[PDB]
Amino acid sequence: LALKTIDWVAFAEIIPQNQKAIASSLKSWNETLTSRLAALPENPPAIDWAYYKANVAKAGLVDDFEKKFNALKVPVPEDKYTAQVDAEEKEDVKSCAEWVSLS
Amino acid sequence: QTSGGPVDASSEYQQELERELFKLKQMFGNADMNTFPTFKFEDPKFEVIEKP
Amino acid sequence: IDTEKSQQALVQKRHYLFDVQRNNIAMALEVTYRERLYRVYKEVKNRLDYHISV
Amino acid sequence: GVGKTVLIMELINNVAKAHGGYSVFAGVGERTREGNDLYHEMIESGVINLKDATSKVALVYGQMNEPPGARARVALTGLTVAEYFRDQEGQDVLLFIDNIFRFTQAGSEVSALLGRIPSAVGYQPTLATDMGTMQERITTTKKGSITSVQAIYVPADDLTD
Ligand SMILES: Nc1ncnc2c1ncn2[C@@H]1O[C@H](COP(=O)(O)OP(=O)(O)O)[C@@H](O)[C@H]1O
Ligand SMILES: [Mg+2]
Repeated sequence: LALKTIDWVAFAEIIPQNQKAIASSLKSWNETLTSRLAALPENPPAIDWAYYKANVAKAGLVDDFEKKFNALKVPVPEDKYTAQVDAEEKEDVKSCAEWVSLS
Repeated sequence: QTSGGPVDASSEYQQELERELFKLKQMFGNADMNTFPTFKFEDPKFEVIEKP
Repeated sequence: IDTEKSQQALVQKRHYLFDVQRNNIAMALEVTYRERLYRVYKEVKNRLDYHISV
Repeated sequence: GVGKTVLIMELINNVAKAHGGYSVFAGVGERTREGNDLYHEMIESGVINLKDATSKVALVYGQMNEPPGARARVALTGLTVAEYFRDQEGQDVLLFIDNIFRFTQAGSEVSALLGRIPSAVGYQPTLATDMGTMQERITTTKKGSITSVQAIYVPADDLTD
């Protein structure tokens, strides 16, 4: 979770007039996702089985639940979107350096 | 002397216990709470952010 | 000349748009992962707690 | 004459017919012709059925022609009906009480004869505890629900009464 700190007026000076709404929406979603990552911790509290070993008088249901949970493969979502914005950044840097040599 | 009986010679206390258990289950959930939960998962949407 | 140099300064500042997009992708994926872990934890604990409560 | 009965009848029309559970109307110290109107309107609209057991409303009436004891306890009778429906049936109950103020007023009318020193505005000294004993039974428990609509008369338009 290594993020790139961003100036928020420099981000504004570089936005053409056909995607001002898109820049504002990206900004709003950045703030929303920061707030939502702040309002939930990193790792769920793995509850000890103690309160469920010595307080459940049922035949191994707690035990098979804990076995099925210890070996669960929860799907980690893949990026599938950062590579293409990296390609777009490369293309944009190319165009910008060309225009700068013209200038 | 409660081997042959579940609730120590009750002969009653089921007509209300079933309503109580109905309320308790329906306020804890609606699915079957005796089996492991299967997990449907979703993936966040994403748009055409590419520079127009 | 001054105007052209300022245009070059803005071109130098350009990269924040793609920084923003990458930040949002990473943060959305992290939020989704943590919400999924909380969902699985909550369901397991909730069923165990229904058992203990009955 | 500001529209308490009109509003409570509108609520009976808008909620009680569309209601899935049972309903209890306690007329407390009100017009008897209003009770007759409600009875016959509920018969017309099928909410009360005189021929089979599909009726959905129970009526309990002690009206303004009744001595103060009946006017003081008829609200409790309606509460008892609604409480049975809430506890032993587990149903969701609708309880309309028009008018609940009469309850308090009826107590006032007997408070002097019971030999008690009057409180403010001549009311019984036990106004708040009597009202609390009555009203705490009008409630939703975790055994069943009671949605309660009570028309409350305001004497001489004084809300500080
Ligand atoms: N929703 C209403 N629309 C039009 N007139 C109303 C309405 N409510 C009350 N009124 C008028 O006020 C009068 C008194 O109605 P009512 O509800 O019986 O008084 P109370 O407050 O004593 O119960 C009605 O006859 C009617 O003329
Ligand atoms: Mg009225």
